Amino acid sequence: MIIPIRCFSCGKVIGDKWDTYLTLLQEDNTEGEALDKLGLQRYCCRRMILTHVDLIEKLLCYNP
Amino acid sequence: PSKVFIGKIPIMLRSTFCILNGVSDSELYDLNECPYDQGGYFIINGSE
Ligand SMILES: [Zn+2]
Repeated sequence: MIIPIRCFSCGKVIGDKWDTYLTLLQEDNTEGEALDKLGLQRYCCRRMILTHVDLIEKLLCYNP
Repeated sequence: PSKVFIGKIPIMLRSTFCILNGVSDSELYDLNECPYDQGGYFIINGSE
């Protein structure tokens, strides 16, 4: 459910860096490589936005 | 004839004669279901 915020290995904040991420791999014709434009030189955490599942859009639609 | 009732038969979720079958994803949620369920099971006495 939603980006982890703070990568698992370092501290590099990733809560901020997704509302902007998704607006490239599906909205700018840049590669998975495009995240490099977000200051992701380390492995590391950058496999954080990448290996992530958006499990809330598909959970939020159960309205009580 | 007579159309009389003869006991009850437990249905298997997501079948040709189930309550869902041809229901679109967007409408499975409304019912508190999960578009990933693939049926296969019975819910007799409340448990799969
Ligand atoms: Zn990291």
